[PDB]
Amino acid sequence: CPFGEVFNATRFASVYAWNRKRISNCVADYSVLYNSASFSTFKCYGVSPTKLNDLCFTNVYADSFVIRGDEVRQIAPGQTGKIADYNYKLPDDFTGCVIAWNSNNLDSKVGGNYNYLYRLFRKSNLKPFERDISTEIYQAGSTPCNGVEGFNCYFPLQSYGFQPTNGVGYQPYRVVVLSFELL
Amino acid sequence: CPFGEVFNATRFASVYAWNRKRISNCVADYSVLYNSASFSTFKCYGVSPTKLNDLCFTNVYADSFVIRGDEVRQIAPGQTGKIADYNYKLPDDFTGCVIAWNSNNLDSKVGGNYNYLYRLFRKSNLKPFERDISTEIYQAGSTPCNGVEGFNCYFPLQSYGFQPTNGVGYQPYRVVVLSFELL
Amino acid sequence: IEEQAKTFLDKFNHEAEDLFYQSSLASWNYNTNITEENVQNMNNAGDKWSAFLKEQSTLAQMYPLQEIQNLTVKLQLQALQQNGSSVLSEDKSKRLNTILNTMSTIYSTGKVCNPDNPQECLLLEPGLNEIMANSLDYNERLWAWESWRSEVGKQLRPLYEEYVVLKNEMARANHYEDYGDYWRGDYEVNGVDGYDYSRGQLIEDVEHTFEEIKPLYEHLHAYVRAKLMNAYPSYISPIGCLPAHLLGDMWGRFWTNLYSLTVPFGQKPNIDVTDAMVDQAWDAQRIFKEAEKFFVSVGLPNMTQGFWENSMLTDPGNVQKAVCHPTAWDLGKGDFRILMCTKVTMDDFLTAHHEMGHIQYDMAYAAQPFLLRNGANEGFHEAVGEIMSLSAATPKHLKSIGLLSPDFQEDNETEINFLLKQALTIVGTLPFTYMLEKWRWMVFKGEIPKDQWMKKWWEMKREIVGVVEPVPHDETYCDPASLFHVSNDYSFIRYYTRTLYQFQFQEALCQAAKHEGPLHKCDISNSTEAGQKLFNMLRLGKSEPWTLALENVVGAKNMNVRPLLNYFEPLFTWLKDQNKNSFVGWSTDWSPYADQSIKVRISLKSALGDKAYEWNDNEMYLFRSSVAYAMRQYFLKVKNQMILFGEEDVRVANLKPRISFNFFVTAPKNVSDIIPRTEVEKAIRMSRSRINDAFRLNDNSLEFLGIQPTL
Amino acid sequence: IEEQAKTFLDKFNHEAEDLFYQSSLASWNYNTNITEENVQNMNNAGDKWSAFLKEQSTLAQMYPLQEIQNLTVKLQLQALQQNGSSVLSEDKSKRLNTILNTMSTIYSTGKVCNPDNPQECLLLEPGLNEIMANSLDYNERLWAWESWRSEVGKQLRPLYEEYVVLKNEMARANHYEDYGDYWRGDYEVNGVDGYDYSRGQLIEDVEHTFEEIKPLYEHLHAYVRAKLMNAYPSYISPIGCLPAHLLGDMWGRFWTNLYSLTVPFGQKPNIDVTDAMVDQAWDAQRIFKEAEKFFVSVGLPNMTQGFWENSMLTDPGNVQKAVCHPTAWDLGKGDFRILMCTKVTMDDFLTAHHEMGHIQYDMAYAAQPFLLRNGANEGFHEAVGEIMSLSAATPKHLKSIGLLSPDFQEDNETEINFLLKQALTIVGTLPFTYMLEKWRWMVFKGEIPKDQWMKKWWEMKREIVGVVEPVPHDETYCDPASLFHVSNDYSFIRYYTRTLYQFQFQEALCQAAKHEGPLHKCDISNSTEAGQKLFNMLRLGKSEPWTLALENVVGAKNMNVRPLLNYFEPLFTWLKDQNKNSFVGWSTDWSPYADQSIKVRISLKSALGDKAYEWNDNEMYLFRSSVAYAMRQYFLKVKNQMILFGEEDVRVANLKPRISFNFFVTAPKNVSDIIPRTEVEKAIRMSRSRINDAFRLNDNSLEFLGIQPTL
Repeated sequence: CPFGEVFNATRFASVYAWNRKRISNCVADYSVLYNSASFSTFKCYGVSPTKLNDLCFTNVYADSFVIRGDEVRQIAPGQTGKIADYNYKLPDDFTGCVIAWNSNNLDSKVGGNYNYLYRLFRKSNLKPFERDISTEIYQAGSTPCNGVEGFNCYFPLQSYGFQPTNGVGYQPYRVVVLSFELL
Repeated sequence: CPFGEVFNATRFASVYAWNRKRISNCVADYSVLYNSASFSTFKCYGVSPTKLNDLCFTNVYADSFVIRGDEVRQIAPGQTGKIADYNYKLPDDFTGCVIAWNSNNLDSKVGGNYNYLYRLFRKSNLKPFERDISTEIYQAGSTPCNGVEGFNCYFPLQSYGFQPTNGVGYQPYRVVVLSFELL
Repeated sequence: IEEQAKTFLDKFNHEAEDLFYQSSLASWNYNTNITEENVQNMNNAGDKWSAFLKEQSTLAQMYPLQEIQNLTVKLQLQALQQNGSSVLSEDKSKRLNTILNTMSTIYSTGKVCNPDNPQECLLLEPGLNEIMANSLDYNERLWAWESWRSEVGKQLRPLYEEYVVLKNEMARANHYEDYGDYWRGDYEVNGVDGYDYSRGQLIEDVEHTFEEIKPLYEHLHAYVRAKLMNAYPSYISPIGCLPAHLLGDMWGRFWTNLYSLTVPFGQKPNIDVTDAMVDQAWDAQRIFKEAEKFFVSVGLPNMTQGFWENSMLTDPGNVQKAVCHPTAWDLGKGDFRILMCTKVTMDDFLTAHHEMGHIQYDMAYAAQPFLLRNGANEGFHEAVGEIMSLSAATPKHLKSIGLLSPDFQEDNETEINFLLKQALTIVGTLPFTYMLEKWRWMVFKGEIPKDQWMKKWWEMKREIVGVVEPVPHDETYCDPASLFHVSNDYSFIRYYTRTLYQFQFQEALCQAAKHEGPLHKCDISNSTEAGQKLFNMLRLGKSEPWTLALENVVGAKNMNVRPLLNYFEPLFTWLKDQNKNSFVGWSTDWSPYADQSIKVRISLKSALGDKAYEWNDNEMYLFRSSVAYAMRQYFLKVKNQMILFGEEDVRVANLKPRISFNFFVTAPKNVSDIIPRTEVEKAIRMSRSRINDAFRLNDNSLEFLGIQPTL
Repeated sequence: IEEQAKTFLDKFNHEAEDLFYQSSLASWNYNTNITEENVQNMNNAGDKWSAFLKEQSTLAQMYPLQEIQNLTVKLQLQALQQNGSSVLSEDKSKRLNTILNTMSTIYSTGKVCNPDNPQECLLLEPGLNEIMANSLDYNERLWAWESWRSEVGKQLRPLYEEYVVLKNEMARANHYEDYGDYWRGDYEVNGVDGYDYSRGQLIEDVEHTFEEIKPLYEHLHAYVRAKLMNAYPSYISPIGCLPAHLLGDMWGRFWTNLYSLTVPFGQKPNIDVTDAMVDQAWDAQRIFKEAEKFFVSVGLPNMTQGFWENSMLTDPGNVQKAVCHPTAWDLGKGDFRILMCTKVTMDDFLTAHHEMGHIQYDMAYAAQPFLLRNGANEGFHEAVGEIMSLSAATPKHLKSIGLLSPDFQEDNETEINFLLKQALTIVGTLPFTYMLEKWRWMVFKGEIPKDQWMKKWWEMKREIVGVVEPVPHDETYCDPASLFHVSNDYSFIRYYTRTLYQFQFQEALCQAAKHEGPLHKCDISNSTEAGQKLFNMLRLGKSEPWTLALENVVGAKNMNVRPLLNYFEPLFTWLKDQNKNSFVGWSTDWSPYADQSIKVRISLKSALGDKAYEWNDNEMYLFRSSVAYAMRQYFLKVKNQMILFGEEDVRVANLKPRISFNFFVTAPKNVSDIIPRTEVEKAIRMSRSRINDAFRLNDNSLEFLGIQPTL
């Protein structure tokens, strides 16, 4: 309902932690969107194009984050990859639909941007619509590590690095998804 | 009477030929002159300073030419020199009086000025208030020359050459004399 | 276990990307604009990458290698577990580095100056190359060829003599037998069960594939000799070899500067579209656009849209210090650039294709892990680049793009011209490469002592290549160390395998595009099967054994030579006809100086009984000085001249155990002058008694063959 | 008749003014601002003046000279009727010019490089002067002193050997006996009846005035030797000469670089007003203003008011190519300028006075005819300039102008310091000048053949100056041609007469100003009689015989030496006291190498009867090579080393008619190393039979003095 604003902000969140925004009691018809000039990906499965003009105003949410270009394939249901079992998980049935767009001028300082992180290591895959923020040393193998971070144990959060001269697949992209449900 | 103008002209004559200007029927008292800022030499013998306010308006003349700095000594009566027997002659008794002043900005082109000449060779000294303009080859010694100008015979008119960097004694000077007589 | 190696690689792959990116950006920023702060901004970034790589190398040793079964991580760890030169002591590394630096500077800044006017000295690149590649004067070329070696090569002998030893130690500390067996470690694979290759097999493959090129090289040699017998009369025999200083440069690597003396039809100029590139107003951009269009035609992708603005295609307007050597840069993270100063000639028109080949190869394996982004081996990256420039400069393609009017026709004389101009550069450099690498291997392994280097060198030169030296070089010179690759410690075998891979690829691709004529008119434009065959091999990289990647294109397992012979047939059937009268081959006994020499034979026991001294080299010194004195005296007392001969104007050859050798004399400071045999005979007839008394020999122990004693 | 000569001069005087003015303006405009159009604007103007002068010279010969009685026109015509070098043939002039140019360039751009690292060569001005004037290492100085001669001097021998002859011809075609008698033609006058001077009298005056300086030079020499015996121990004997490479520069012209080793009181610094010239904020203008005020004080005119803006007193702000060597320019037509880049030190404070002296001299004779505006002879122009800088740097005058606080007092130790620092530069250069000019005269006239130059040179060096060489130089070197004045064809006698005229003028002027103390504290400021005495001589020029112009100041007719000795008395009475123990003088038999040498004596007839060959230099070559071989064999078979001796590591000295000489040995490429006598004795004991057999001598004809045969 103020989503016309959420597409217009100053900074997003990382992938290991995102924003949960509720929307309710409104009138939105979803025609001013889906038809613009700054879009690049509008992938929807549960509702057809121009079919989201029915009973919809029941417990809708928004969530926004940033990834790099050659990763948007991992978001869609199925399609196992790197960040599909460790940072964000999305089941097969209940997907509202996905939207994403390039943002290289809002980010990518010439020197290098390190305001974004993402998880790399975990003991098991994430369950649908889960989250985690804990930061503990990763016990790889069979040996007790405690803070040492020397060998067989390291920190699981790493930075991206964004420069203005990278390729089309290494530039930052912002993404938001929708969640359409029924009472 | 217009001498206040003759001191203010565009070009003078050389030494082997000068201008003869008559002045008559006037009122001039000779006080505005003799007292200025651009003078350098005011040498008078026949009439004392501020003594030329008597019967004077009888056959007065002017004559103007240019020489170099270290030659004004030859103008005064007596004082034999180079241009005192060949270009200009001035007797001892009848001298009105002499005036001269520097002029380096009105002349002395940076490249070199050759608009002035003077005689060098002649068979005898000039008589008082004489003149000559003839240009014939000079028979030095005993041998007949005719136009050849090869040896023992040469042209008697030479150029000066005036540059803006010469010394105080090699810069051009303008000169005019007066002739005071009685009827 | 494998999980640990997988995670370790997962971390290394994420650090190396950024570290390498910054390291490369520094060097690009320096090379594009030379200043005095860029070098300091680049050196520290390079040192950081070096330090990180060494640390991770020494860390990765905690994993035993023989437990891994995934071939990919096996190859990655094998490429990371290497040790390098950081295995010797510390002071040994210091000594090695000092030796290498000294050799590099000695090669870079050496000088030779004229004996006539000793105040003018010349360097190697500006001026000596000019004298050697432009002149037509026998004596000047001889002076230039001799002085470079005599003044610079000697300085490099006692350094090389240590370099060898040290490198051998550094190799034997790594489970290799010597350094040559360390250099042959790229054409090696293990455990593919049908695709193996050992280190000792490369030698036999090289020696067995070389022996089929000799029938063509012999005909080319005979033709070039018969054509040189006209530009230097009375200096070349019709059954001997070629003197080493008449080839076209300081060493004879390429023969491509003899073309002006060897055109088969000098009244038929070859194709050169240069005025058509200035009457049609072609600027820099259009060339690269046409190159991109050609690459698109075969079924390969476009450019990256970041390649058009970030690159630097033409020389800066202001006179700006920026080295210009046309290169292709792969910075990383999907960034590709080109660096050159594009003039407007057909030369740069071909160089553009040759350089864009590298970029099109680099854009293909960018989906592999970090450590596996190279070529299959040393020969692929340049062959793939050159098969494009080969197929871009044909008359058909040149007339189709619009640079040649359709009125142009083809005459076979121009065909022969082109084929010979290509042969003089392709075939002329195989014997030299083979000989040099063979000599280096045999020296490194130990089959040649430290006192037979410059003898085996000049025997292998006459036996294989067919080239003789003009002046005898004793065991103090060092000829193979006056080349850029030998003194700067580089490998030399890739230049031999690339030339075979090139023609193999060309013949394999010209069969998918349905060619019908000769192999040198072929073209791969407007194709879609050739492009797919090539892209099915570009995308592999080092993640597969090279002997399998070679089969995905041709359909064989080893390098072959017959495709190179099918390319040069119409020249073979013409050389075989032109060489009907001349003698095909050469004899290894002639010499450019073996007709003014005298032979000396000494017998010691017969004269001195059981008191004869032993004949070391000090006696050779005494003999040379005695002959010099004799020459001095003869000239003074007959010709009434005063010439100052010395002990270095007497040249000696062919020393043997029963003391017997040849010698000859030379003017004081003019190497191209020789005192004839008759004057030396007269000068030795006059002072023989003193030469005999100096040694205690009696006219029957010391024999000059040809001078009969009469008094 | 005289009228014709008078009118001819009246025309020449009017043309030469303008032609010379333009010629000089061109050169000023070039020197002030270096470009590539100024040289072309100047060369043609110079060529015009040269051509006009030659034409008028060849025209002025139409007047017989012996009819003229007016001395002035006689001198003018004599100075114009000269002929110069335009008397030989044409090709002879071409040959002479080529020889002169070749010698000039050979001197300008010669190089020597280190035997250790042969890739670094040094020139003469930057670097060799530095090594010679800064070092304190015996071996480096020996290397530098030997290599310059051994590499450059030799190239100049066969050119000089022709130069001499050609110049002699050019002199004898002009009614002179040789070239020296042509150079002595300035101190010559005729027909004044009481003021005559011939060409042969200068030689006797020089030789008779030199012999009164020896008692002071000997004491200075002995003191300098006794002080050098501390900085180079065990290299200088206390009764010998001084080795030639320890003096202070490449030749030993000035001794002024030994001062740091020879201060009498090293804890008492001398007067240097430099910080007072930066704490008082003195810029360029104030120095020249003070100089002008000093010159005004004595009764001499002001400056010209065109001198202040036209001149160029300080270096241009922009980095502008403009050579800066402080000079004074007399352009002509009442124009005078100065050229220098004035820093702020006392050095430039004195240079300003020295340069303004020339301008004050030039402003004095500007009323003479054109051809007579020079000095009286070669010695006046610099002496008049230097007697000012001598009297401007005293403590009295320095304290009166305001640069030294009145609290400053005088101690006699500072007096001795100053006097010795002046003596080391004034007296140290008289023997060298005398010796060099004497040698050149004797070579030019013919009293020395072409095979005794470098023997008489090194005998006159020990006999007069007192300096010995460290290495024997045979008849192939050329030592006197490695100096700027000998190879560039300049005269050298003026540097001897100027030093006497200077002190004569000083003592003559310090008597009119009523001085009372020692002569080296004198001052001529605030005077009016000295100024008038000097101006009564400046205004003459060349219009009078120099021997009369000298009398208008001093009151004598010839150059004298006693004023120079009265200046140096308080140093004489101190050196005579300090040299009480040491030996005053030197002996001409010592040598720095005559204790490791061996003497050889040969007797031919006694051995060979009436068959003995003659002993030319080829036999010397053979002997040297034989000794080198013996040394090689000894080292190899005893010390187990491999050193390569040669025939140029054996040095030979003192050749005599009954064959007998000395020799010694030297390491291969290290001139400062010497194989001791004992090792050479051992090496010759071992191989004597072969050296004997090589010559047919029998141990009684070939004697090494000191080695007794036992077997």
